[PDB]
Amino acid sequence: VGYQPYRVVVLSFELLNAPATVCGPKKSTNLIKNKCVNFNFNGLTGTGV
Amino acid sequence: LTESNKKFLPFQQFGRDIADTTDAVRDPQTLEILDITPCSFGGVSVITPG
Amino acid sequence: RGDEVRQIAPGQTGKIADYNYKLPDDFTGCVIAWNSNNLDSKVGGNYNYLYRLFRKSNLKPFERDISTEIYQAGSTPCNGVEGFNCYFPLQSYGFHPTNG
Amino acid sequence: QCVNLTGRATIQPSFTNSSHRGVYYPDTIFRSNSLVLSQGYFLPFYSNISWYYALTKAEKRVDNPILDFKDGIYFAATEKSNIVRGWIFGTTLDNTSQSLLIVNNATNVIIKVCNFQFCYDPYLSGYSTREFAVYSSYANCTFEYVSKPFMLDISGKSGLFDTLREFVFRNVDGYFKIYSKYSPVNVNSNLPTGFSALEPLVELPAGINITRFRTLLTIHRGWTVFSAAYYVGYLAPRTFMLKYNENGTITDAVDCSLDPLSEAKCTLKSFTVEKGIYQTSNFRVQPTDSIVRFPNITNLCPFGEVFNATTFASVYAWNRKRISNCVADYSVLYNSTSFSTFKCYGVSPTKLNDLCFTNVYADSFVV
Amino acid sequence: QNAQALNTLVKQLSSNFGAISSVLNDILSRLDPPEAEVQIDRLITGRLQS
Ligand SMILES: *[C@@H]1O[C@H](CO)[C@@H](O)[C@H](O)[C@H]1NC(C)=O
Ligand SMILES: *[C@@H]1O[C@H](CO)[C@@H](O)[C@H](O)[C@H]1NC(C)=O
Ligand SMILES: *[C@@H]1O[C@H](CO)[C@@H](O)[C@H](O)[C@H]1NC(C)=O
Ligand SMILES: *[C@@H]1O[C@H](CO)[C@@H](O)[C@H](O)[C@H]1NC(C)=O
Ligand SMILES: *[C@@H]1O[C@H](CO)[C@@H](O)[C@H](O)[C@H]1NC(C)=O
Ligand SMILES: *[C@@H]1O[C@H](CO)[C@@H](O)[C@H](O)[C@H]1NC(C)=O
Ligand SMILES: *[C@@H]1O[C@H](CO)[C@@H](O)[C@H](O)[C@H]1NC(C)=O
Ligand SMILES: *[C@@H]1O[C@H](CO)[C@@H](O)[C@H](O)[C@H]1NC(C)=O
Ligand SMILES: *[C@@H]1O[C@H](CO)[C@@H](O)[C@H](O)[C@H]1NC(C)=O
Ligand SMILES: *[C@@H]1O[C@H](CO)[C@@H](O)[C@H](O)[C@H]1NC(C)=O
Ligand SMILES: *[C@@H]1O[C@H](CO)[C@@H](O)[C@H](O)[C@H]1NC(C)=O
Repeated sequence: VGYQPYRVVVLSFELLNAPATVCGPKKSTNLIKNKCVNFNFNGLTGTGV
Repeated sequence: LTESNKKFLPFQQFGRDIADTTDAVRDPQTLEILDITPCSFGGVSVITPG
Repeated sequence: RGDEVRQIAPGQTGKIADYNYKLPDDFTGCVIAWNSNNLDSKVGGNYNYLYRLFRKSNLKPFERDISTEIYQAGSTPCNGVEGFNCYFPLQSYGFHPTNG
Repeated sequence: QCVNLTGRATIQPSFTNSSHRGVYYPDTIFRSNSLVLSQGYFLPFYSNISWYYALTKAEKRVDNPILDFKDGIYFAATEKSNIVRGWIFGTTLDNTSQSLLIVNNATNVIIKVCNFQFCYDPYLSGYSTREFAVYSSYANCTFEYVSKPFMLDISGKSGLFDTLREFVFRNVDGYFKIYSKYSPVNVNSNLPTGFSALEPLVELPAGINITRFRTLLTIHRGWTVFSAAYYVGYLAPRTFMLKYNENGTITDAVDCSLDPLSEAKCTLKSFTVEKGIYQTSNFRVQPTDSIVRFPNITNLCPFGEVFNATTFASVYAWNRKRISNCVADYSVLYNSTSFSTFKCYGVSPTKLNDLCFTNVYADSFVV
Repeated sequence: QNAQALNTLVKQLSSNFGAISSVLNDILSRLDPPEAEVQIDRLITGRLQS
C-alpha cells in the first residue's frame, strides 16, 4: 500500500441562481401558503409566509 | 481554602456562585465542605508624593 | 473494515455512518481503533461479522437497528422471499488473512 | 396468556386542560439561584389533555388504546388502589422490531428493551396475583434493568383518590429519559390545578425508534376493575423562563407563548412587571410545517458508469466532464467502492441531499 | 441625521464580517450545525457591534 493505484474523482460545485441541473434525492411535498412555514426551494431554506 | 458552614446535598460536589464561580467544594476523601476564596484582595491604594 | 474507520466520527457520511452506527454532533469522548487482522481473520474466511446495507432512512445518533425484514428496493411489493428487486438487508464481511 | 377481554364499553376519551403541570429539567447543567431562558420540548400551559377511565359500575370500562409518541409525552394518573402498573413503548409492537416494556410487579420495577410479540389486548391481573398476560415471547434481547418500584399493591378499596403520579418521557440521542413527581391529593373526579416540577428519575440507554405507545392496566380476576384514570399530553417546542433556587430546583416558570402578559414577563426577564407600557417581541407564532420544492429531474446520475471505467486517465492529462440533468445519489455506490477518502470543502457531506447545484464538473485521474 | 443613522443600520446587514456569506439562510443550507456555529457567531458579533 502506497505503490498501489488510487482512482481520484474531484467534483466542483456551482450554486449560482440559474436553474438547477443536479439535485439531491429529497422528495417534494405539496406547497402551502398564507402560513408561517419552513421551506426549501432548490436547496435554499428559510422561514416565513 | 477554609472551613465552611455551608450544607451541600448528599450527592453534590461543587457549589456555584452568582457570577458562575465555584464557591465551596467537597473534599473527596474527607467528606467536608471547603469554601474557595480568591487570594487577590481588591481595594489597595498607594499614597505617594512625587 | 479497514477503509471505514474514518466514518466513525461526528458528521460523516457512508453506509457505516448512515445505516448501522451514528455519532451525535455534540459528542464528548474518544474514538479508539486498531488493526485486528491477527485474531479476526480465518484462513478459509471469517464470515461472522455482518453489516446493514439497505435502510429506508438514516438512523439517529446512538440508535440501533436489529430487524432483518426484506428490503423493498423495487416498485412492486415483495414477500418473505427475496426474488427480484428485493434483498436481504444484512451482508457479511469477508475477512481473509491475505487481504490488503 | 393471549386472551381477549369481553364486556368493555368501547374507547371514548374525554378532554381537559393542564394549567401549569409538566415542567421538567432541560439539559443537565447544574444551575442555582438564577433566571434562565431555555428552548426545549415542554408541555404548553393550558393544553388539551386526553382523559381515559378505568372503572366498573355492571358495565366494564378498560381504556388501553394505542397512542402516538411524538417528541415525548406527559403522563399523569390520579389513582386509588394502583390499577395502572406500566407502559409499552415501540414502533410496530410485534416481533419485527424491538420494543421497550416497563412493568412494575408487587416488589420491583422491571425495564427491558427486547423484541416482544405483544397480544391484541395486553393487561395484567391479580387475584394473590396472576400477571404477565401481555406478551408470549421475546427471544433476542438487548437491555435489562431492575430498580425500586413506583406503584403500590393492587389490593384495596376507598371512596376518593389519594395519590397523583406524573411522568415525562423523552427519547433523544438514544436515551430514554424519565422524570417523575409523587404527591398526595384528595380530588374526586378531575386533574388537580397547580404547578408541578418533575425531577430526573432514570436515563436508560435504549437506542430504539419509538413512535407508538400504550398503557398496561390491572384487572381483578367474572372480572372487575377498580376506579382509576390516566391523562395524556404532548410536548411541543417552546421557550420557557425558569427560576432555580439554592438547591438547584425549579420553583416557578412562565410559558412565553401563552398571552401578552407572559410575553412581557419573558421579554423583561422577570417574574413581575411594573405598571406601564412595554415593547414586546416575537409573539410566538412558531412554524409547524416544513415543505420542500425540487425540480422534476428523476433519472439518476451515472456514478456507476463513471467509476466503472476500464481506464480513467493519466494524472498529467486528467479528463474533465460535466454532469447535468440527473439526481446525485451517492448511496448507489455503497456495494461497490467503499471510498477510502471523502473530504468536502465548500459544503458539509451531510447536507448534500438537501442541495441543488447549477452545474457540476468531474475530474478523473489515477495517482 | 436620524434617518441616515437608521438607513446605515439597515444597510449594515449585508456585511460578511469574515463569514462565508452575509445571508444567514445560505449557511445553515450548506453547512452542518457544529461547523455552522463559527459563521453564525461571527455574524452575531458583527451585527451586535452595529
Ligand atoms: C480514603 O482513604 C484514606 C486512606 O486510607 C482514608 O483516610 C479516608 O478516610 C478514606 N475515605 C473514604 C471516604 O473512604
Ligand atoms: C421510526 O419508525 C418509523 C415507522 O414508520 C419510520 O417512518 C421512521 O423513519 C423511523 N425513524 C428512523 C430514525 O429510522
Ligand atoms: C382478539 O380479537 C381480534 C379481533 O377482534 C382477533 O384478531 C384476535 O385473534 C383475538 N385474540 C386472540 C388471542 O385470538
Ligand atoms: C383549565 O382547567 C381548569 C380546571 O377545570 C378550568 O377551571 C380552567 O378554565 C381551564 N382553563 C381555561 C383557559 O379554560
Ligand atoms: C382539545 O384538543 C382535542 C384534540 O383533538 C380536541 O378534540 C378537543 O375538542 C379540544 N378541546 C378544546 C376545549 O379545545
Ligand atoms: C414473532 O411471532 C410470530 C407469530 O407467532 C412468528 O411468526 C415470528 O416468527 C416471531 N418472530 C420471531 C423472530 O421469532
Ligand atoms: C417481581 O419481579 C421480580 C423480578 O426481578 C421477581 O424477582 C419477583 O419475585 C416478582 N414478584 C412478584 C410478586 O411477582
Ligand atoms: C437473534 O437470535 C438468533 C438465535 O437465537 C441468534 O443466532 C442471533 O445472533 C440473534 N441476533 C441478535 C442481533 O441478537
Ligand atoms: C432545599 O432548601 C431548603 C431551604 O430553602 C432546605 O430546607 C431543604 O432541606 C433543601 N432540600 C433538601 C432535600 O435538603
Ligand atoms: C461494470 O459494468 C458491467 C456491465 O455494465 C458490470 O457487469 C460490472 O459489474 C460493473 N462493475 C462494477 C464494479 O459494478
Ligand atoms: C453486492 O455485491 C456483492 C459482491 O460479491 C454481491 O454478492 C451482492 O449480491 C451485491 N448486492 C446487491 C444488492 O446487488
